[PDB]
Amino acid sequence: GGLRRRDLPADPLTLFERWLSQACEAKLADPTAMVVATVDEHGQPYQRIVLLKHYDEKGMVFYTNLGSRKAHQIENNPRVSLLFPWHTLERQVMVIGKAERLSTLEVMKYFHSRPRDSQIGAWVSKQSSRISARGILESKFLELKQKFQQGEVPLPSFWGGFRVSLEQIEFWQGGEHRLHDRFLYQRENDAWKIDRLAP
Amino acid sequence: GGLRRRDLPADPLTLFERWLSQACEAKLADPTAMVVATVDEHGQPYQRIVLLKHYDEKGMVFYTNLGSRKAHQIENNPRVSLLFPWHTLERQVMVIGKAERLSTLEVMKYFHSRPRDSQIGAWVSKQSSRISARGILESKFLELKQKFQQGEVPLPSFWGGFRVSLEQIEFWQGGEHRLHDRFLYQRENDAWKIDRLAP
Ligand SMILES: Cc1cc2nc3c(=O)[nH]c(=O)nc-3n(C[C@H](O)[C@H](O)[C@H](O)COP(=O)(O)O)c2cc1C
Ligand SMILES: Cc1cc2nc3c(=O)[nH]c(=O)nc-3n(C[C@H](O)[C@H](O)[C@H](O)COP(=O)(O)O)c2cc1C
Repeated sequence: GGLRRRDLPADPLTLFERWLSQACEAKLADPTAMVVATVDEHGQPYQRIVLLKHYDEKGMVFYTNLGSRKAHQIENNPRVSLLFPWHTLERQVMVIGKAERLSTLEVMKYFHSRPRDSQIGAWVSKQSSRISARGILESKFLELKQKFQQGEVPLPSFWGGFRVSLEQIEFWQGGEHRLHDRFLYQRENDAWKIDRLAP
Repeated sequence: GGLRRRDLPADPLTLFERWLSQACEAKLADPTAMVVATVDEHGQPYQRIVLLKHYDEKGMVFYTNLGSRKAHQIENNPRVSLLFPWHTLERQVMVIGKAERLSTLEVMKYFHSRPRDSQIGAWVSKQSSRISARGILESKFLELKQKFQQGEVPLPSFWGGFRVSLEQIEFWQGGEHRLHDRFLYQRENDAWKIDRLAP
């Protein structure tokens, strides 16, 4: 039935929650997978996929290695863009905001709530650095996989997370006659301003 | 069998061609769909999906409306990133380069080789501008769909294309034990330098 303004919820997260729910129901691979774009010191954008782990009015959260390229880029420029590649369902959601670091209390909590093999793998790689061979990863994994025995596997000091604020949330949905529906929610004065955008 | 350096082709496009071919064979929705990231005058990155239409050593090509936000952003900062969200196949390909405008000869050629209903739709929308109602699109479409009769449908002066140069091409492929394989090809002195990156 297309996407009409009169049917839009006041809070964009209500629409996002609905769409995310429908993506899970349609069994898309990694429905929480989103492409995060950051920008380096030279004005060059970079992209990579990460998984959305939690979200609310304060923003969308993902975890990563603090020595990674995306982390170094965010430290120099906190402005990021997030895009949910849901084109298989003829949809896209894009979020614009600032990335802020999570506290260790938050990171520890989430970290110890995930499968133990994932807790162990977080220790393995010096994410994004050049390495001379795959073997380096394999050896370290074997070492950690035994040195820990997985007693409770501690939080690496280089593991962290970012919360991206919700400054703008844009929805795209395939439309009849290829006349696609686009709505931009823009945070303005403690409220959301909504505008339809030409496709 | 994982991705080992000894098996990598000298030209990254050889690997890309192979992966793209396998994505089509696996019937992924829009295998040519890629997320293009651009940056505005304030250092804010923006993203949206577009379709890869052609590619060779000079770069990857997509078409769009010249009055769109991505076009305005490229005019101020030609640095872009392209990402193929092929995670359903446990893969990602990211391309870093500069976007350059295509000539009208090239644009006309491609434009007149695509279905006539798509040629007509290109005229409809003032892409990315705020519009007060969906009806604006519908009325214009009806008008154009009859004013043209589709005789041969002319090229809109505001329709164009960009070719993104190949400065860096990065491949990501899911690995055993979640130890993913990443290879970065970087254009250096008329050649490609290849490095494995930690996951
Ligand atoms: C489906 C999927 C989910 C991923 N999730 C994460 C994640 O949540 N955090 C992370 O650090 N990397 C994740 N990655 C790997 C990133 O895409 C990227 O390879 C890595 O974070 C290093 O990026 P960087 O070098 O730009 O910093 C994921 C990859 C795929 C394909
Ligand atoms: C699968 C898919 C393919 C698309 N292909 C194109 C394209 O090739 N060119 C284009 O201008 N927009 C395309 N779009 C629409 C863009 O994502 C975006 O809505 C539009 O270009 C305006 O972006 P901008 O406002 O950032 O400039 C596509 C959307 C989807 C979901």
